[PDB]
Amino acid sequence: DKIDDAAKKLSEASYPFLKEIDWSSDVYGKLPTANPFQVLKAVDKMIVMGAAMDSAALKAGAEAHHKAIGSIDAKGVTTLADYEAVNAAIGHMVASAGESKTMDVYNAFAGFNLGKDVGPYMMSKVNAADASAAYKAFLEFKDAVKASQ
Amino acid sequence: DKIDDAAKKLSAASYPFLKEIDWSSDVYAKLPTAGPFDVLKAIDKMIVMGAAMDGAALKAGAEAHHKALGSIDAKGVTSLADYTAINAAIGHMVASAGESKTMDVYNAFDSFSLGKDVGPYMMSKVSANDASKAYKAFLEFKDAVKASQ
Ligand SMILES: CC/C=C\C/C=C\C/C=C\C/C=C\CCCCC(=O)OC[C@H](CO[C@@H]1O[C@H](CO[C@H]2O[C@H](CO)[C@H](O)[C@H](O)[C@H]2O)[C@H](O)[C@H](O)[C@H]1O)OC(=O)CCCC/C=C\C/C=C\C/C=C\C/C=C\CC
Ligand SMILES: CC/C=C\C/C=C\C/C=C\C/C=C\CCCCC(=O)OC[C@H](CO[C@@H]1O[C@H](CO[C@H]2O[C@H](CO)[C@H](O)[C@H](O)[C@H]2O)[C@H](O)[C@H](O)[C@H]1O)OC(=O)CCCC/C=C\C/C=C\C/C=C\C/C=C\CC
Ligand code: CLA
Ligand code: CLA
Ligand SMILES: CC(=O)O[C@H]1CC(C)(C)C(=C=C/C(C)=C/C=C/C=C/C=C(C)/C=C2C=C(/C=C/[C@@]34O[C@]3(C)C[C@@H](O)CC4(C)C)C(=O)O/2)[C@](C)(O)C1
Ligand SMILES: CC(=O)O[C@H]1CC(C)(C)C(=C=C/C(C)=C/C=C/C=C/C=C(C)/C=C2C=C(/C=C/[C@@]34O[C@]3(C)C[C@@H](O)CC4(C)C)C(=O)O/2)[C@](C)(O)C1
Ligand SMILES: CC(=O)O[C@H]1CC(C)(C)C(=C=C/C(C)=C/C=C/C=C/C=C(C)/C=C2C=C(/C=C/[C@@]34O[C@]3(C)C[C@@H](O)CC4(C)C)C(=O)O/2)[C@](C)(O)C1
Ligand SMILES: CC(=O)O[C@H]1CC(C)(C)C(=C=C/C(C)=C/C=C/C=C/C=C(C)/C=C2C=C(/C=C/[C@@]34O[C@]3(C)C[C@@H](O)CC4(C)C)C(=O)O/2)[C@](C)(O)C1
Ligand SMILES: CC(=O)O[C@H]1CC(C)(C)C(=C=C/C(C)=C/C=C/C=C/C=C(C)/C=C2C=C(/C=C/[C@@]34O[C@]3(C)C[C@@H](O)CC4(C)C)C(=O)O/2)[C@](C)(O)C1
Ligand SMILES: CC(=O)O[C@H]1CC(C)(C)C(=C=C/C(C)=C/C=C/C=C/C=C(C)/C=C2C=C(/C=C/[C@@]34O[C@]3(C)C[C@@H](O)CC4(C)C)C(=O)O/2)[C@](C)(O)C1
Ligand SMILES: CC(=O)O[C@H]1CC(C)(C)C(=C=C/C(C)=C/C=C/C=C/C=C(C)/C=C2C=C(/C=C/[C@@]34O[C@]3(C)C[C@@H](O)CC4(C)C)C(=O)O/2)[C@](C)(O)C1
Ligand SMILES: CC(=O)O[C@H]1CC(C)(C)C(=C=C/C(C)=C/C=C/C=C/C=C(C)/C=C2C=C(/C=C/[C@@]34O[C@]3(C)C[C@@H](O)CC4(C)C)C(=O)O/2)[C@](C)(O)C1
Ligand SMILES: [Cl-]
Ligand SMILES: [K+]
Ligand SMILES: [K+]
Repeated sequence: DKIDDAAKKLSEASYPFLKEIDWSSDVYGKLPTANPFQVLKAVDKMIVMGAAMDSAALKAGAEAHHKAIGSIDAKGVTTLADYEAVNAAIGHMVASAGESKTMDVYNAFAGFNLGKDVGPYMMSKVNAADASAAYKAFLEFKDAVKASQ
Repeated sequence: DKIDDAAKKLSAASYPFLKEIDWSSDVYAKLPTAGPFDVLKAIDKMIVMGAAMDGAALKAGAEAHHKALGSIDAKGVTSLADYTAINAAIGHMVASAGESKTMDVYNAFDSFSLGKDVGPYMMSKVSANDASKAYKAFLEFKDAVKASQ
């Protein structure tokens, strides 16, 4: 469908970024700029969003990540093909959850002002142009998701 | 049902342990005794198990956690009523996933030999009596879950 088509485009444009991330780093376990109770507010919104998702879409998303784990290289990076299946599944998951519950997650993360520190720190460890191209691609992808909603 | 009743008992018996854990600690973000790709391999088993759960059971589990998040005290401990609903929902989730996929998660974590370091460390920060009461209650609870499969 159109989400599937958009997933192909998103995946191919954002794969360079995905390959550059250090998947072995322990940094992702903690958000140092927030206390745990602040992080839990965003976790709450993601739990609410997930509970709003179609079971069929969630199960497809789970299977796609299971396969993706199976195809990782020595650096932890799954294949483009399995990345595309992940993005297609997540697109269908987000579609089923609806806009308000998805925006509630953004809004909860906005309370961390990640653009000041975490965002630029993460970008500094990858190719900036590749990160920008992934974001441009995400902005197009989200339009197909919203069209489905 | 039988899982509901077993959850009421398990929750009351394990609430002392639950209250004693330091929910504000960052220690849970990392497992120091395994590489991240070894942890990912155990996460694979949990993804598979979650994909096997009935969709409505999983949904009920998420709604129970959302409610629990709204009742946490200053130390992060949810109310016993909400903990009980969590355990009843998780019990139905596990029952729907089945025994083999649940044991596959156990066996993955058994690879980490947690009883040699992590288990003792976690138990040292709480009351060992209450941790053991929680574990014995868990062994009774799992009998009702298995009986439902
Ligand atoms: C499985 C789910 C797990 C976690 C969910 C996490 C993240 C996804 C959820 C939400 C999105 C995240 C943040 C958005 C919120 C606020 C905006 C912001 O921040 O904005 C900052 C920045 C983006 O900046 C934006 O950047 C763009 C740049 O694009 C512009 O400029 C471009 C040029 O580059 C182009 O011209 C383009 O056309 C134009 O629009 C604009 O300037 C926007 O105005 C500006 O806001 O985002 C950033 O920093 C991105 C930082 C993301 C870091 C990742 C994770 C955070 C840490 C922990 C997660 C928490 C818990 C763990 C989970 C579970 C526990 C076990
Ligand atoms: C949402 C899900 C998230 C994470 C999943 C985590 C946990 C759930 C999954 C599996 C269960 C975990 C471990 C079990 C595996 C092997 C057994 C073991 O290890 O055994 C050791 C010990 C218990 O030992 C057992 O203890 C009992 C004690 O029983 C005796 O003593 C009792 C006294 O209470 C009774 O009298 C009883 O009758 C008597 O037999 C026996 O001695 C057994 O022989 C002995 O094996 O357990 C321990 O230490 C257990 C330590 C638990 C530590 C917690 C987490 C693990 C670490 C990281 C999480 C990873 C990733 C997070 C995910 C995502 C990131 C975003
Ligand atoms: C198996 C392990 C595993 C791992 C390591 C991850 C890791 C991640 N997941 Mg996935 N997830 C998994 C399993 C996993 N997930 C499973 C089993 C499910 C259920 C089926 C999901 C469902 C899920 C959802 C629904 C979402 C995630 C998202 C994310 C990312 C959140 C942080 C972020 O935005 O970074 C940066 C993101 C990436 C590196 C991913 C690829 C690039 C994207 C598409 C564009 C990035 C644009 C820009 C550069 C950064 C974002 C800024 C902007 C949003 C403000 C992170 C890379 C979230 C995400 O990516 O939000 C954007 C998200 O929405 N995951
Ligand atoms: C909102 C945030 C949040 C937080 C912080 C947690 C945190 C936890 N979850 Mg929950 N989870 C959540 C949301 C959350 N979850 C959501 C939204 C879902 C989906 C609906 C789940 C679904 C889920 C499942 C399916 C399971 C967990 C489990 C766990 C625990 C894993 C580590 C462990 O065993 O510690 C120790 C455990 C506790 C402190 C829990 C209470 C006491 C238990 C019942 C007995 C403990 C016995 C013994 C002392 C220790 C374990 C020994 C082992 C051999 C069994 C941990 C306490 C796992 C777990 O507890 O396995 C044992 C588990 O099986 N969670
Ligand atoms: C049981 C089970 O399996 O659950 C499964 C549940 C899911 C949801 C399916 C699942 C998943 C997805 C998950 C969790 C995604 C998580 C994404 C987290 C991203 C975190 C990021 C980017 C964190 C940081 C931290 C940073 C810190 C930077 C700094 O501190 C540094 C260094 C130095 C300081 O001086 C300055 C600083 C700038 C402050 C940073 O820059 O970024 C998974 C894994 O499958 C597990
Ligand atoms: C039942 C149960 O337990 O379910 C489990 C199910 C899972 C899946 C395993 C699970 C999980 C993970 C989940 C849900 C993750 C969710 C992630 C959500 C990410 C949301 C994002 C990125 C949203 C946005 C919104 C944006 C908006 C941007 C703009 O609008 C802004 C501001 C202004 C406009 O002018 C321009 C704009 C640019 C348009 C944006 O940029 O990004 C969990 C938690 O474990 C629960
Ligand atoms: C440790 C380790 O090795 O881990 C390995 C684990 C794996 C899994 C094997 C692996 C991998 C692959 C990974 C992580 C892929 C991640 C993909 C993430 C995709 C996320 C997507 C698409 C999210 C969204 C959010 C959306 C929101 C859209 C909206 O809100 C927006 C904006 C604005 C609203 O107005 C309308 C809206 C429509 C509501 C959307 O449309 O899409 C890897 C790389 O190998 C690493
Ligand atoms: C108990 C235990 O051990 O659990 C283990 C479990 C695991 C799964 C094995 C595990 C793990 C792995 C995990 C979660 C990995 C998650 C990775 C997430 C990476 C996120 C990245 C890169 C985020 C960003 C955001 C960026 C933003 C860039 C921009 O916004 C910037 C700045 C400015 C804009 O103008 C342009 C822009 C381009 C938009 C960027 O460039 O990058 C871990 C940690 O080992 C713990
Ligand atoms: C996007 C999103 O929201 O995803 C949601 C996805 C879910 C699944 C729904 C979700 C959830 C649940 C999760 C992840 C549960 C995770 C549990 C993790 C438990 C980890 C433990 C016990 C870790 C450790 C580490 C230890 C270290 C011990 C030692 O090093 C110490 C200190 C010092 C030395 O002495 C040596 C040592 C002894 C070795 C230890 O002793 O224990 C959540 C939160 O809702 C988020
Ligand atoms: C589709 C989708 O969205 O899925 C998502 C859904 C979620 C839920 C959000 C999600 C998640 C988290 C998941 C699945 C967590 C799973 C946890 C599993 C825990 C399992 C446990 C404790 C199992 C066991 C087994 C044991 C056995 C013990 C014994 O047998 C032993 C050895 C020997 C006998 O002589 C005695 C015995 C005492 C009998 C034990 O002691 O413990 C994920 C990953 O995000 C995917
Ligand atoms: C950071 C922070 O503040 O977080 C806050 C977040 C919250 C959510 C609000 C909060 C809370 C509450 C929490 C964490 C509750 C956690 C509960 C976990 C319960 C887990 C259960 C029941 C797991 C299982 C596994 C089972 C497996 C059973 C079997 O395998 C067994 C053995 C043997 C096989 O032969 C048969 C089998 C039958 C297959 C089972 O039967 O059950 C708190 C405390 O407030 C903290
Ligand atoms: C990006 C970011 O910031 O994400 C943040 C997201 C969150 C959600 C806010 C977050 C968090 C909170 C999390 C996951 C909390 C998880 C807590 C887990 C606690 C586990 C405990 C206590 C485990 C145990 C196991 C024990 C074992 C005991 C025994 O086996 C022992 C030894 C010996 C046997 O004979 C008897 C026994 C009795 C059986 C014990 O006694 O205790 C965090 C970390 O802030 C990160
Ligand atoms: Cl509400
Ligand atoms: K592709
Ligand atoms: K003690």
